[PDB]
Amino acid sequence: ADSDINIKTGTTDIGSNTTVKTGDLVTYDKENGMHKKVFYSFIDDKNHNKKLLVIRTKGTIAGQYRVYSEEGANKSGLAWPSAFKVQLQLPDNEVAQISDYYPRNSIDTKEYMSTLTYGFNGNVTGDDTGKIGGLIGANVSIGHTLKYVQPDFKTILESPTDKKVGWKVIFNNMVNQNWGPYDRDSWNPVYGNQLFMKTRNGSMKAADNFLDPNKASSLLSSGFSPDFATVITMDRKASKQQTNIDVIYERVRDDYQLHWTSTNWKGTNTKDKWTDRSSERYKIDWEKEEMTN
Amino acid sequence: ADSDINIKTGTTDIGSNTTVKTGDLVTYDKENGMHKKVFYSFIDDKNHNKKLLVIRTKGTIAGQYRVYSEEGANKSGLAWPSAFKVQLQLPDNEVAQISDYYPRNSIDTKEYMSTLTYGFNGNVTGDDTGKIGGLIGANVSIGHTLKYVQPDFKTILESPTDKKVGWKVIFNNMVNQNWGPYDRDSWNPVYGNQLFMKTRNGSMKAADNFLDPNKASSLLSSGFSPDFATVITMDRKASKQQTNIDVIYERVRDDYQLHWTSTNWKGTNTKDKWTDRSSERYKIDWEKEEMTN
Amino acid sequence: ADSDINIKTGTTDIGSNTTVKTGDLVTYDKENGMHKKVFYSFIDDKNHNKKLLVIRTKGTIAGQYRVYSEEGANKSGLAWPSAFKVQLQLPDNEVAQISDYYPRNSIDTKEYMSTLTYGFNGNVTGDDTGKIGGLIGANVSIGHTLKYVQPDFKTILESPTDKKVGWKVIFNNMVNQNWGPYDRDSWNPVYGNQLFMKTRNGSMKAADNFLDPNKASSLLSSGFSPDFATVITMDRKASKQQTNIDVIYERVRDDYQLHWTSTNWKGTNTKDKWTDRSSERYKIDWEKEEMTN
Amino acid sequence: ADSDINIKTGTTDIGSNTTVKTGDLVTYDKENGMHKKVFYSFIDDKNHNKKLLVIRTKGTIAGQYRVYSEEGANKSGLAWPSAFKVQLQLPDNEVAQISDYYPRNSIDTKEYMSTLTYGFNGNVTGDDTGKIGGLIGANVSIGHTLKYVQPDFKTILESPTDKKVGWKVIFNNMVNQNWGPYDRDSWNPVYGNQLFMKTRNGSMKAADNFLDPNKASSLLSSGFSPDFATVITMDRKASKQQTNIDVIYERVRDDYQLHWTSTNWKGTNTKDKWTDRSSERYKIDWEKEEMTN
Amino acid sequence: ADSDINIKTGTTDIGSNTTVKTGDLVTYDKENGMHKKVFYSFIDDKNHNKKLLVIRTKGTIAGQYRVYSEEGANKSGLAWPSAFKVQLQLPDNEVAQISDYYPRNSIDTKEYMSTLTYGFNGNVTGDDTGKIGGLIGANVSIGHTLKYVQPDFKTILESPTDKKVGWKVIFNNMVNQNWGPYDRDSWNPVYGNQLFMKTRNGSMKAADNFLDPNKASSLLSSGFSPDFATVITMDRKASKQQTNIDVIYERVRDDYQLHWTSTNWKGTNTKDKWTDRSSERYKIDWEKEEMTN
Amino acid sequence: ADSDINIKTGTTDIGSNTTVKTGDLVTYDKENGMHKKVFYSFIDDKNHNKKLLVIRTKGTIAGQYRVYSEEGANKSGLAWPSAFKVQLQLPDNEVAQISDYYPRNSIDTKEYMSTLTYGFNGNVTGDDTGKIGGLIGANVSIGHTLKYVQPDFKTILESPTDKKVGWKVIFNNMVNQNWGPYDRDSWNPVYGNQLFMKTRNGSMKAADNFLDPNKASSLLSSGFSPDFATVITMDRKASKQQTNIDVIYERVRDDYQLHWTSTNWKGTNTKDKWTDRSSERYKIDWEKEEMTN
Repeated sequence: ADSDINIKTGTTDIGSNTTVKTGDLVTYDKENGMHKKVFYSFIDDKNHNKKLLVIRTKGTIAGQYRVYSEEGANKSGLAWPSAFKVQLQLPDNEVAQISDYYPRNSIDTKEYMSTLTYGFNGNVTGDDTGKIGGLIGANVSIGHTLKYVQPDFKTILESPTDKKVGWKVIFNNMVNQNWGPYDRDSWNPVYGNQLFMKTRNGSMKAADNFLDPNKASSLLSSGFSPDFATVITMDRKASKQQTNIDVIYERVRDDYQLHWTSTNWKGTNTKDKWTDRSSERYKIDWEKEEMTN
Repeated sequence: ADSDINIKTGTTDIGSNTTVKTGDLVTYDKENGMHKKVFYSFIDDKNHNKKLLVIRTKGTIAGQYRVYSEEGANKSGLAWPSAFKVQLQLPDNEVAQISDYYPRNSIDTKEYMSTLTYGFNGNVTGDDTGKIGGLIGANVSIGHTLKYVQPDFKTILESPTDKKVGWKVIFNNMVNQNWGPYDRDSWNPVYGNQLFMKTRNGSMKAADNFLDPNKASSLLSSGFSPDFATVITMDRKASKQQTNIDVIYERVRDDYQLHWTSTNWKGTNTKDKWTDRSSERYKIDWEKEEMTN
Repeated sequence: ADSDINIKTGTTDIGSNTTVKTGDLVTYDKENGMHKKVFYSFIDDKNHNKKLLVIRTKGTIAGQYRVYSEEGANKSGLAWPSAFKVQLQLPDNEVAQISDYYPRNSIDTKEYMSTLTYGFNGNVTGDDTGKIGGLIGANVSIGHTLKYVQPDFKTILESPTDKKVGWKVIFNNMVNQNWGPYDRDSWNPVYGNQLFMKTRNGSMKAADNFLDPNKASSLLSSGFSPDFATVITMDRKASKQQTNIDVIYERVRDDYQLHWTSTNWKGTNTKDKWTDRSSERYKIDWEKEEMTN
Repeated sequence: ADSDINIKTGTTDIGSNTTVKTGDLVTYDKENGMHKKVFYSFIDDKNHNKKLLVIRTKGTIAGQYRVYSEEGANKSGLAWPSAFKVQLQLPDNEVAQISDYYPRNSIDTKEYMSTLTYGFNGNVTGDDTGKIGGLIGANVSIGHTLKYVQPDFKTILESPTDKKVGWKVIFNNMVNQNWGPYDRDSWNPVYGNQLFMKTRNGSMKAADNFLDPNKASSLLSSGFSPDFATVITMDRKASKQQTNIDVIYERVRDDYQLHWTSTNWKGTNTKDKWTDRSSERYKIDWEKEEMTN
Repeated sequence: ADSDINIKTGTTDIGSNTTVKTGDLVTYDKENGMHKKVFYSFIDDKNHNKKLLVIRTKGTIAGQYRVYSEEGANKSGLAWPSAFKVQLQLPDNEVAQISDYYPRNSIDTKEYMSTLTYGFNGNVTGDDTGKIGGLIGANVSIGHTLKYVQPDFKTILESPTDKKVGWKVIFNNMVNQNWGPYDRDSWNPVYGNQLFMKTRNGSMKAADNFLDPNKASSLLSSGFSPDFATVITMDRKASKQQTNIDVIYERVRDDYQLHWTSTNWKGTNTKDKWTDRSSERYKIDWEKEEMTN
Repeated sequence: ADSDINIKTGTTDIGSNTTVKTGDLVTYDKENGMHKKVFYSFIDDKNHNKKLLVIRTKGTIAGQYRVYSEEGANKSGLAWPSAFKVQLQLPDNEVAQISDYYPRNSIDTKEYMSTLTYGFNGNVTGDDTGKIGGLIGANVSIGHTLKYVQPDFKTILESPTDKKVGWKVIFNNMVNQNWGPYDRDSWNPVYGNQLFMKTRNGSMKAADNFLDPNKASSLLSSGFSPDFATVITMDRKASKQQTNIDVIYERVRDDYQLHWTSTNWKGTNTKDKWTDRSSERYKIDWEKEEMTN
């Protein structure tokens, strides 16, 4: 921080004595079940070498955990979101550039623990027949414990360039009714993948043996709300002070199938089966300081 | 955050140098046992591209955990709230838009722990008949541990559109007299669903074998108090500057019955049996910055 | 919060540029032993659609944990507070309404954790008689643990309407000399209810076998100090700008009885045996902005 | 802190009453997959003995975890980033100097605990044939437990001079499907280095037996975002008030190979196989207070 | 703190309404590998009975974990820093005094826990030959646990006088590949001191058997960054208003040697084998409020 | 705090609208090796009934842990500091009074936990001879664990009067090379008091058998830095507005002795062997608002 380098907190930050122009752009894609809101801020700090535009991509992409297919009482399929993505793209001819973005990738951590135990014991026996016994034991042990946290979804900043940045919130793993956790590659030779299986044996049909969405992660059904920030810089001396930018919301869905093997239920998951892409273009006016679509 | 992208804190926030007009709208629905309070705020920031209204839905939806039925003394019923809902929606002809909302859906986590243990042990035996023995063992162990938090109720942001937004606080699970936790699906081959039974074999009238609401979640009896926020945006040049909005407060009750099977008590639970809905329309005047009902 | 929906912090709060009139109204009810203190605040924010009065009920209701009955060294009774309550109530004809209140009910949480461990071991044996033995073991064990916090008393907001609000802080459970906990329903075949029992087989007067109040929850003896907030609203156009409001402080006392079964002690707790109520009426002058009793 | 030595907080900090000139310089190296962004701030505090330039190197270095060699289904290679580096350097002919930098090296800690237990036991035995027996044992044990945190990558400030400074984020160790963690020096006589192996003996093309990047540290694939600060001082009376500074962003890649040994997979890791390096020259103007490239 | 004694926070601090004069003095000692930076602040508070100078000694003392010697393939030595020191010294004929300094020595702490547990157990036995067994055991257990943190290095304020102050960051102990930790006095009869030994009986030469510095504390290689503050006071009517102060940066290196005994490796550590001292004199001018070297 | 009693924070604090006169008086007692610094603050708040003097006693009392006597090579003594002290004394004829002081004594706590666990198990046996066995065991276990934190030294406010106040920082207990902790009273019949015993039975001079101070509490060698506050009040109309005050710094030193019993070392410690007193008188002028020595 600024204090770590003996500087007055806030001395190097942008934005002081600047009239900031902000705005809201809301769109709803019915075909793709996506509420998309862009919140923009134009900062023209005369003491800074470039103009800035901070774009915040928010709103919410519905989960859409659905039993889309049912081939009889013995086979049924479920579509579930395995990934949520938001991307911003400036055409390559553009002179404006992506400068900063938030959040970024974090270094994970784990907790390590080692234990060395060693004891001794002595036992003295005997009985009514005047017998007498003994026992002198010894022992050593070495335990290793590893501890770490596992979010249900991971938020990853995808490698940016000066014209493109994007985030993806991917399915990590989940606890199905206290067991598991199970993930996209979970496999049991008997039950197959058990991610969204309600019961392992059941006289019910297939469409009725999928996990209750109220019992799974809330992003799977209700949805995920993005809240990412991208900073775009523009040179004051540039000849074109109008910039096009495409923002793309996206949902990647997997295909989880259940089926009766006559004795038990078997589940299978096909990765990245479908992709719902909601794309849109906005125009940035650096002179009037307003974004439109 | 704004500091993460090297910008002076609060620079991109809306509302500075704006006269804000607020108001309280209170209504009590005696039939539905719902105290409804709407707290609004009109913010016309001239540096923002839109007029804004922040609506905070608060108040209290009574729980109403009650023994409604009494079938002699072998059977009885208990009506309890499995869900609390608050939804806001603009008629599809309206020009105003749902822009933001809070709270949103959270990504859950779990703590993982892998343990690998291995040890050795020697034993030296003997007795008065000069006997001698020995023992040399070796062992291995591989433990796993999953640890997570389980709230009594979950607060979920339902998939929003530019015209509709809602929240659902649903029952998750609950500890009954230091045992469980039980949920709406708990089944005991012999006892059935034990969610609200006081005693398994206790000899009483059915209507007295239900848990004391004082021992269950306080939301079941006294109720839940909403505190949700919606942000609606409006174009300064839209033709009609009046807007209608419907707000609904709901309570979904379940039917938990207790019956004697000569030997013990058998609990049963039937989902979403009854729905209490309290709907109301408010008028938004963007010109006078007022809200009424 | 405001910041979550991109608005300058505090933009939405009431009370800005308003001269607030405050006051204290203290009363001590000697019979019921309740020091009652009302702290009021009138806020007439002109940018708000209604006048506000924030009433804070404080002071302290004495516990009154007392051994009232003494029937010789055989039996004895103990009156202890099982509940403390504070209610506010507007006559039905008043046009002012209860708008908000604090604290409210919170969702409780618990910690769940499953464990799956499995090991293997081999043991070689032998002795002076040249004998040889062996052993190959294997094992598995599935554990589950549940962790949660338990307050000695619970503060519950009772279902509000627009004319009345109230709270009750009720006895939950409590530890007695390192063991238990014990609640109003704890029952043992030998001893009955050991809630306030000093010893199981001590040979004293029944009146000396009750727990030292210094070793029990201090709310039981010294008392509870309420600190609740109720905000009432009033129309600026209303005809009568005068409001009557009743405030009730009450203690619910239980009856704990100890008697000697010749070999040991026996505990018996009779619920809600007694009820102390202290009602007082205040007058609210919305024009002069003052409250009197 | 200033407070610990009885001085008003922030009294000794630089940056007050100075008009600070800031700026961003963005470059994207397509070939190296590195988004580089330099954010600078000139601080000319007249009450400080030198002019200051704070340089924050940010942006992001793509991870590039890649299956580079697919020499059949018996052998394959993976390229992963073992280190990410950012270095700044003033040509030895410069009069300006590196005064400070952030972050720095921290002192690691470790939890230590000792356990000393000892107990006794008695045992009475017998049977139907009137027999009796006994057993009196005792026992002692000493346990030792060491606990510490291990990040996936370590951030290290490399030994600075007044002309060069740099940071390197190196791969520490990592968990592979609940086990390990493994590192660049891991070895199992049977499997070799299992850092990135999906299955120990899975019948697939070698190029399909590598850990899924979504299951590995996100820095490996998506990349790392530097956020380092270095402050350069400059004397107002210096002859040349123009300074050159070279900035190096780099990625060192290791070579991980999976080869099938007719019964199982064997992993091999070759350190520092490749080095990607993007170097740039920036020109500092202490008089006009701007930086260009 | 001020508030603990009913005084307005900050009322007692120095430095208000003072124009503070600060400066940077950077020096790089090439032969000793020390980046030395002094950050000074003159504070002339007219309400304080003295003129103060706060000197902040920062920079970085390179670690220099180097194998300096090699006597063939079975003998080699590694130099490593066991202590890092910073000292300030005013010649005794001077009238300025060391008034305060920070950091200082902290009182350590340790967590202790006792445990008393006891149980009973009964076992019924029998077989097909109608036999009947029995067993009634008992047991007691006394346990003790000690928990505390062990930093790799310790920061100690050396006993100061009014003309001298100094700190020493000294090596405590370190974890070598999950085992240990080992300190400068660790002694194993077969392996000697295993502090930086890579393998116990590897096949390489001596210079190839030392621990990778990337797997050791980063202070050993990259070095330590000092951040210590000294406060010096001067009387305004002292005749001599010039002061010379010497500041010394120091590194104490130990000698760790490895030797192959043809059966295994054996380590050795000789303490304080070398001392790298870097001194410098600065002239403090209290009249001009300037510091130079 | 103020907010608990509905009063604006800081409303009842002293210091408002006052010009505070501060100062430093540094002394270095060479013989007792004590760096003494007195930081004063005169606060004449006109709305407060008395003038105020806040004396802060800082500086450092050297530890001086050293081998004072080598009585051969099997007899040696060690002088270590058992207590550090700071006292302030107003002569009895003074009218000024000691009003407040900081820090004060705090109530300690400890964690307690009662465990109750029982189980049941059955085992079926057999063999090749067709023989069958059985086993049905049951158990119970009551555990009790106590846990608390214990500092190496306790800082204690000695009982003050209106004319004197003091603090004593006394040695509590300490971990010696991972075992212990030992205190001034530790007694083992085989080795006596093992507090500073390096080895239990090594072959060196006794003086080479004391714990490395680098491995013991830093307070013992480098010293303790006091930071105690004393608030002195004075009537504005007191006859003489001058005041004398004595300030004493102390170090009590114990005697730790080691003697070889030709099998093992035996340690022994005699309490409060020496006392080092460093006293000083200061004059307080309430008219001029300055303090001298």
